[PDB]
Amino acid sequence: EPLYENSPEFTPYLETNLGQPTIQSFEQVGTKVNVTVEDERTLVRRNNTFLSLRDVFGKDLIYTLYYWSGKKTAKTNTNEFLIDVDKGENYCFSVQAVIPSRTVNRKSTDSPVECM
Amino acid sequence: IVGGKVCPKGECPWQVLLLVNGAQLCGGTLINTIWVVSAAHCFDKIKNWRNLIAVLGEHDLSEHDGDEQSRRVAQVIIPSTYVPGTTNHDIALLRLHQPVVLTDHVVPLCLPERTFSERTLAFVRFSLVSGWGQLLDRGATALELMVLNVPRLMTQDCLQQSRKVGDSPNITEYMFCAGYSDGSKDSCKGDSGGPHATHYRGTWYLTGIVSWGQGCATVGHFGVYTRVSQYIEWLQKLMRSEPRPGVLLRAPFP
Amino acid sequence: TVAAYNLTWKSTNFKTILEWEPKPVNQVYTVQISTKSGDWKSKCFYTTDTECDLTDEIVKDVKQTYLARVFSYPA
Amino acid sequence: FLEELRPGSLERECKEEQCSFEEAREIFKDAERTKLFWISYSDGDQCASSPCQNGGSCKDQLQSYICFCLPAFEGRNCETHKDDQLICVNENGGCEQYCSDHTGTKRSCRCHEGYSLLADGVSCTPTVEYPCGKIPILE
Ligand SMILES: CC(C)CNC(=O)c1ccc(Oc2nc(Oc3cccc(C(=N)N)c3)c(F)c(N(C(C)C)C(C)C)c2F)c(C(=O)O)c1
Ligand SMILES: *[C@@H]1O[C@H](CO)[C@@H](O)[C@H](O)[C@H]1NC(C)=O
Ligand SMILES: OC[C@H]1O[C@H](O)[C@H](O)[C@@H](O)[C@@H]1O
Ligand SMILES: C[C@@H]1O[C@@H](O)[C@@H](O)[C@H](O)[C@@H]1O
Ligand SMILES: [Ca+2]
Ligand SMILES: [Ca+2]
Ligand SMILES: [Ca+2]
Ligand SMILES: [Ca+2]
Ligand SMILES: [Ca+2]
Repeated sequence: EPLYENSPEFTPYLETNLGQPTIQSFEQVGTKVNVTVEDERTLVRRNNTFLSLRDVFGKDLIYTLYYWSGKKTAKTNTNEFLIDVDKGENYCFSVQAVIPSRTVNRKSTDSPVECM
Repeated sequence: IVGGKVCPKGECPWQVLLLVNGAQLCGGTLINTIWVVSAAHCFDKIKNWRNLIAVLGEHDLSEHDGDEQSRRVAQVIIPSTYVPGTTNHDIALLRLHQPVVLTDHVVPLCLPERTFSERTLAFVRFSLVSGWGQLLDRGATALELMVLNVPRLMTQDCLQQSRKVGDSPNITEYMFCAGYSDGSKDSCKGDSGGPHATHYRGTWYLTGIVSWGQGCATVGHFGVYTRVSQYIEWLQKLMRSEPRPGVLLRAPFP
Repeated sequence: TVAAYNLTWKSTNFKTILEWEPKPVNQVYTVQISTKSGDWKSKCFYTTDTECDLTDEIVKDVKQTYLARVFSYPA
Repeated sequence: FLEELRPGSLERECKEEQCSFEEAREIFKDAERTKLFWISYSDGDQCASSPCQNGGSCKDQLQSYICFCLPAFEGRNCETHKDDQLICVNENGGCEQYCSDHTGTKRSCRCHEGYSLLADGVSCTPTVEYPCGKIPILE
């Protein structure tokens, strides 16, 4: 038999890194702001189509919003946030993909910052 | 066989029972109507080479039925490189005096080509090992044929996962480990010579021969099997050889 | 021949690449991957690369635990 | 210099034009938020060089990228042609029993004695009543 080396064990669902997300949009609705996170596409397929991180993780996946003098945070079970803001004031946002049930590698890198 | 199950009658059709003067000796594998593959060490203490019988279609050693076929063993061929009392080159090729009749209960296991066995069969994780051997290391033997599913390991892993033992035999290129190191399942004494059969895309092939191990199902140890792939050419040539006068024949290897 | 070392898993959104050392000198590599009880599947046959994309294998069931090994063959 | 009379603007200074760290910092007025912005802003688009081959799609990440390949391709940059991997070491070349590689052309399949290769060129069928390796009572 040839010389060889074993790799560490790897469980995709629990260890694959969460990709850097992208804020799809942020619209002002009255005294609130609707922030939407772009669907993160994954390599898992299903009939010539790629599944999103949401399709794969479902309830295990949440998105966290960092916005703003301190900072405030918001969290969602979907890909959208609806936060209260003060009219006339400008806000900036950043999002992060998170799988709370993990102990390590539980969060993605922060998305690019988007400001009003 | 330790920790296995009864092989449903007829589901291990290539299994051979070897008898010496009517007594249970070892197992074997039918590869065609007249040739049986077994282990060389099964013949270390044979004195009456004329009282060797091979039984096919056997299942329950306590009852005889119409599926059983007996044949005298006309010849026993072992590698001249084999050394009685040791483990390397543990293989024997037996020529039956008269061919058995293939039936629903008597079917030969396929001897594969070497490359196919090395590049494909060697990587099928599980294979079946069977026999009427001891159910526990120093325990009683089985009346009904037993079978067990065992996973194969590359030798490097086998060595790294096995508890170091003082005077333990080296695992050579002519052997491979299969089984479990948790003390739950393994082949055992008496199963020697039996088949280690691998299922691949609808057909079963002979990949190993029950050979040895350190105490049956001992924690920190795996069963060791003769790597049949190394002997394909050797076996094919010999099966085309001409019958010799004596029974035992130590043939050159390679 | 020399055995590969520092086998590392690089994976993001399930795109999964196994990486290792060393760059080969007169030898080639072949990778195998399997689940604890499944058969070994070969990939990246006789490559001189020091990486192997295993995405197609792990996405078959992302919740399974996989083990891979890198073989060294003399050239 | 007449452009520099226009009051500070993230949009005009950093989004339209390229801006420096301190430029950005003077806008966010805070190390933490400024660096959060800078992390991605100054990272660069690794997909710029179009690394994904054979029709793949590139998705930028921080100092790296991910390639989504069409069905017949794989590899970090979709450089591997699945159609060119029909060799015996790859799942027995798709052969049911025996496989034989043939450099220059295509691999062929063969069968064990007692079997014959079918028309599909990969499957094997028994030519005798009791072929080796089959269990009759289960067949
Ligand atoms: C009536 C019958 C069941 C007779 N059974 C018996 O009482 C009986 C007693 C002794 C005996 O000898 C014997 N038995 C062994 O145990 C075995 C044999 C086969 C497989 C295993 C296993 N753990 N998978 C263990 C040996 F590993 C060796 N060695 C050799 C050199 C390979 C070790 C390495 C020293 C050996 F000689 C056998 C036999 O060979 O099957 C049967
Ligand atoms: C927020 O924006 C998304 C994206 O268009 C839209 O689907 C959703 O209905 C909006 N919800 C709100 C808070 O108005
Ligand atoms: O063409 C190959 C190169 O493409 C791009 O430049 C990538 O950023 C780089 O990582 C890769 O090596
Ligand atoms: C997998 C690839 O994804 C995007 O790059 C599409 O534009 C391509 O057509 C291809 O489907
Ligand atoms: Ca009987
Ligand atoms: Ca400026
Ligand atoms: Ca603008
Ligand atoms: Ca300044
Ligand atoms: Ca980038």
